[PDB]
Amino acid sequence: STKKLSECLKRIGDELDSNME
Amino acid sequence: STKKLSECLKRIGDELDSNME
Amino acid sequence: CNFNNSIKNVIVFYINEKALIEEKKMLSCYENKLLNLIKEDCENIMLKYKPNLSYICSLLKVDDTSEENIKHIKDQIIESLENDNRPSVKLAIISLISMIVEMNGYKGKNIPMSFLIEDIALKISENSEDLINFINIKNK
Amino acid sequence: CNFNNSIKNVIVFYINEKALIEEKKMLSCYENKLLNLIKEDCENIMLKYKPNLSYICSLLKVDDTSEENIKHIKDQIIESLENDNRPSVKLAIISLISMIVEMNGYKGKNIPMSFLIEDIALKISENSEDLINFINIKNK
Ligand code: NA
Ligand code: NA
Ligand code: NA
Ligand code: NA
Repeated sequence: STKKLSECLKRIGDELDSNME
Repeated sequence: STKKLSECLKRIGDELDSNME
Repeated sequence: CNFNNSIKNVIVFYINEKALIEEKKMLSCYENKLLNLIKEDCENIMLKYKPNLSYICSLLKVDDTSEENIKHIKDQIIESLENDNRPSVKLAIISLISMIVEMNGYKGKNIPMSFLIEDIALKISENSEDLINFINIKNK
Repeated sequence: CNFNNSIKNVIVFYINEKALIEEKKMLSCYENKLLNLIKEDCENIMLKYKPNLSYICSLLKVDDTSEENIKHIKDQIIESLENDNRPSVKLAIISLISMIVEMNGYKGKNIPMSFLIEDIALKISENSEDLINFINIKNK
């Protein structure tokens, strides 16, 4: 589940990064 | 100084008790 | 590696603030009324007995925030409440701790202060009826 | 001997409230501005990524408040920030911890939560320039 947490956090980060634009 | 603390607290209590009336 | 404690302090405060908000919501209607009476009384005590409390703070050396001394303060307050557990004195101790936190601050980072708060609150809640009786009699 | 935990809870909250007020006063003008930006951003994150955060909370089993599990949560968050320390992820973690505290509450009585907050804030404050750069770029 350690990798499952990192995946969800990564997506949140990825989305925030792109919405930064 | 343990007794000095108790004395100051006691006076505060004594005053509050009488002001209760 | 390039740390910024202003960030750290803001984050600690922000999260602590979010927690206080939650704790307030979880207070029952009875607790809220109680909180209101305690605030009015202990702020009134702060006003009239500030010289008495300031003197106590001087005796306890509250300016000294070392772990060794914060524990000496707790033990002194706790033992004082044991030898004199009147509701009036319990309220003054609340006002006293309010003065201490306002003088040095408290972010929770100082765990010994957390113990002081918890243990004193527990002692003040002992023999509750005597304290409720004192408070309600005060509000007339 | 006739204890009343409603008294205890009110006193703990009252003193914690007095402390939060003091910590706020001690915030510098820069920290206040910072606090404002973090609040706006992390509440915005709470809105848009609530399903993502709720899922994280389910994965971490935040409903389980046992000491054993709160530590497992901290270690998971800390290690996650190590393997992915982007400012964006740091802000989501702030929002995440905000969700946790709002779900279970936090009076400071739970010392493991105090460690979680302190250590995460410290990690978020590392490589500060990357975080300040991200935040200010967000407010345009
Ligand atoms: Na004693
Ligand atoms: Na006792
Ligand atoms: Na790690
Ligand atoms: Na690190």
